[PDB]
Amino acid sequence: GSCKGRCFELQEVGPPDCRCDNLCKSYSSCCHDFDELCLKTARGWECTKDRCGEVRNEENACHCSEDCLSRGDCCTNYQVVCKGESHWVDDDCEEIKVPECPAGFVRPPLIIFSVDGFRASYMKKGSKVMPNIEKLRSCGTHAPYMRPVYPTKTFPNLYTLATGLYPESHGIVGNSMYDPVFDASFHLRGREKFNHRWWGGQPLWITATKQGVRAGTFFWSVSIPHERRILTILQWLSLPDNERPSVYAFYSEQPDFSGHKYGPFGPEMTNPLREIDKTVGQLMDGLKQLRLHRCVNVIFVGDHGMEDVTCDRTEFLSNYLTNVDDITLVPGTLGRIRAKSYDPKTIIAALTCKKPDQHFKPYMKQHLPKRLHYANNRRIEDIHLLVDRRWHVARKPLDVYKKPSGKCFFQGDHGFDNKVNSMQTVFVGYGPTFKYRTKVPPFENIELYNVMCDLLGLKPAPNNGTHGSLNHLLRTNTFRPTMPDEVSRPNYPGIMYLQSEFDLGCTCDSTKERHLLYGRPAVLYRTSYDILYHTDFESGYSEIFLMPLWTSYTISKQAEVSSIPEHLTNCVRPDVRVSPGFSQNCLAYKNDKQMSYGFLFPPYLSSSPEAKYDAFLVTNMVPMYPAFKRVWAYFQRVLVKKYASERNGVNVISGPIFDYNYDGLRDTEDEIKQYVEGSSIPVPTHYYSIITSCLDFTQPADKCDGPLSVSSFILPHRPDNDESCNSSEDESKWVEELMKMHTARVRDIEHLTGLDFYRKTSRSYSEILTLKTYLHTYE
Ligand SMILES: *[C@@H]1O[C@H](CO)[C@@H](O[C@@H]2O[C@H](CO)[C@@H](O[C@@H]3O[C@H](CO[C@H]4O[C@H](CO[C@H]5O[C@H](CO)[C@@H](O)[C@H](O)[C@@H]5O)[C@@H](O)[C@H](O)[C@@H]4O)[C@@H](O)[C@H](O)[C@@H]3O)[C@H](O)[C@H]2NC(C)=O)[C@H](O)[C@H]1NC(C)=O
Ligand SMILES: CN(c1nc(-c2ccc(F)cc2)cs1)c1c(CCCNC(=O)c2ccc3[nH]c(=O)oc3c2)nc2ccc(C3CCN(S(C)(=O)=O)CC3)nn12
Ligand SMILES: [Ca+2]
Ligand SMILES: [Zn+2]
Ligand SMILES: [Zn+2]
Repeated sequence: GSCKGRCFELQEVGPPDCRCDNLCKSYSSCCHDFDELCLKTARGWECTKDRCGEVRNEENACHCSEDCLSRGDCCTNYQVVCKGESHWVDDDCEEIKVPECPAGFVRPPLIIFSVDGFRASYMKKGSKVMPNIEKLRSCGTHAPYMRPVYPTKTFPNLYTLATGLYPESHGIVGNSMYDPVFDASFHLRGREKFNHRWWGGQPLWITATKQGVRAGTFFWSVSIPHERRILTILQWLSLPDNERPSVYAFYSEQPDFSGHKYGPFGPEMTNPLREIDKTVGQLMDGLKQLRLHRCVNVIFVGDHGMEDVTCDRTEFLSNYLTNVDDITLVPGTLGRIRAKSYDPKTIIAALTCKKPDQHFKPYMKQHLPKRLHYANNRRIEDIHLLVDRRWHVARKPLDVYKKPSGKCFFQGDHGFDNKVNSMQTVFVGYGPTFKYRTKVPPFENIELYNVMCDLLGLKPAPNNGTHGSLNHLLRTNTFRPTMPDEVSRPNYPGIMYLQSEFDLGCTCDSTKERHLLYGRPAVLYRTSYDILYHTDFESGYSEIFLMPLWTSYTISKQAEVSSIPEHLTNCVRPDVRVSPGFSQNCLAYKNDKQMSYGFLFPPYLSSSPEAKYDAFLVTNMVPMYPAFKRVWAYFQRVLVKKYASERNGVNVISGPIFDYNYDGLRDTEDEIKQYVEGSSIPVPTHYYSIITSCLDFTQPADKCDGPLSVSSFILPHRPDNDESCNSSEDESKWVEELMKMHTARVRDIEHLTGLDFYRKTSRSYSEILTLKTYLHTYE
């Protein structure tokens, strides 16, 4: 068989027929004439003045004979060089107010141009280096940066872009992985990447296909040059409407490859950036030549950035563990440890706060910051090392390969925590469905799959994006988000019980408007809970979990911090609105030698000696380890008031999270694995707070007319502070840094609590969704 008239065919052939498709050279074979017919290289990829009107030679990679338009095989710059047309980049931008597409185009095509290792800061280079990219950016919709997923590696991020899912959900949790159910390893080298068993979720090309939208093959054999890929995309675009794809992908391994070699700031980086820009120019000139340049939506997107990393900055596990022969380490900009064929508790202890400058931190995966969403997959090893930016971790010195000079082969790497600035990457949308010359706030790459679906008129598969949160990127929104329905209505108990009906072993001697600024959270699961009002705070008290799901209070800029009278030490009061049978009891805490308790509304911030008594109600009490109380006390005593001063008032919503199975979702009763001893009082795995104020800080938090400003955290409820290497010191030296490490989105808290916040504002729901997906990152 021949490839004549079949080069890079889209439709599937059977095993027996010889292949002519994008991947036929990858661990496979093509028709014998595939190279001759489909991989022409003669005379390169650019028309020159001397080639214009050349006699046609069928060996040429592309053609500059005048028949090339009718044959569909011009070089992308043919009309520029030979017919006096301008390069696309030399045309001033004009708003694409409507798609300018041929008849038979049911929708604008989507072309996804992904670049590997493209730091957000490279856009600083400007038209000097990247004129085509600069035009897309300045004339289209762009963000200052896009946040990748952790780990900030290629395959996890590419497949996240494709599926809208966290790595833990789509299954590509690294560039290297071991799956203990397969008992098999995944690597980038070799053929495992082609085995479908690794890839979960539903990538865009499958979503497209299943809904009758035709996809261009997203994948190319490594031997097929970039320029051939661009020409193929353009040729596919000229197919008749019954064969033409609506979505296309081009991927470049640059600037990542050069980034590793020369580091992100090396003078050698200019050249690769120029070459990427040339490739964009080829695509745009090609589209213009097809008159599709005001028809197609283009996304220019990176998977991650690039950090300065040299092998002199390597931590070795063998400086911490005497026996390293019994462990397998996935090394580099992150660490994952498992047994080679060993005790995890011993390993963690041996790796914890051992050296003053220690450039990694060990974790059990369930204790990693929840914002990373990196635990709920069997391919993620229990033991994880978060590596400091600019560093590597390795097993022993001999695993590092140095030149004779001592210098290493690499000066850049990536993979670090996705909060790190050097890991941030790029997003640009250009075309009729994107806004014109519009800057949008930074966002997470998990959100893009929904956008790409909307651009193609596809119903997205279930994913971790928040559908509607990027509506502000698009001219026209086919999807309009709706606020979810409240599932459980609250009770509003009055005074129902006598003091004397309580045997809890405890001893002691406008609310809405000012404390719930954005409406009551909605409970989106089936349960029984009560709204409890007080002078200084409001709560939604769970009769199932015997504590608030949420506690809401406002602290003005002028609010005063007080201390507890000695007599109120150990004070807990029964709540006459809540049944003894649905209350905590103090005996459980007395008998649980490991467990103490804290309060969601702090007595410290009571508005009067009288009101302070409300804070000591059993319904405001939550189980807290002594170690964690050090964190919580400092947050409540010092930080809340600091934030109120700095932000001109703050509204605080705090509560427990239960995630014993570390899936990032609210546990049901049955999934709770720890209770206060001898009681039905469940122990939170985490405690959250959402801190809201006016974006315009000249306005107080309770009188805000415009956009809101939020910061949130999900603190691990740990019986120790081993995570914080300075925790032997005053809380002023370490608690706030701990909190910043555990920063979160409101959305993260919503998943973990089954609550919906901000249901009553003066803001559009679309805008609220962006607020909920916002992540305040620090350091
Ligand atoms: C991020 O977004 C994902 C996708 O929406 C969320 O994951 C889903 O979580 C729900 C609720 O827990 C799951 O729903 C259940 O689905 C049952 C149907 O079976 C389907 O399960 C397979 C599992 O998916 C893969 O992903 C996990 C990830 O760890 C792998 O371990 C698995 O091996 C799979 O490869 C599906 O692929 C398949 O279609 C099955 O039909 C149903 O019977 C239950 O009643 C329940 O509804 C759902 O399975 C999850 N889907 C995916 C793709 O993971 C995830 O919670 C979100 N995370 C956060 C933090 O919000
Ligand atoms: C994952 N992947 C690709 N993804 C896209 C993509 C994703 C989203 C989107 F919106 C548009 C396109 C295109 S190709 C992919 C790749 C590319 C990897 C090449 N680069 C490297 O090897 C690389 C680069 C930099 C690195 N830095 C570093 O440390 O390591 C690096 C490596 N190659 C492949 C091969 C196979 C596949 C699978 C094929 C099967 N399908 S499925 C089951 O859906 O049919 C899944 C994907 N993807 N792939
Ligand atoms: Ca859970
Ligand atoms: Zn990459
Ligand atoms: Zn790389």
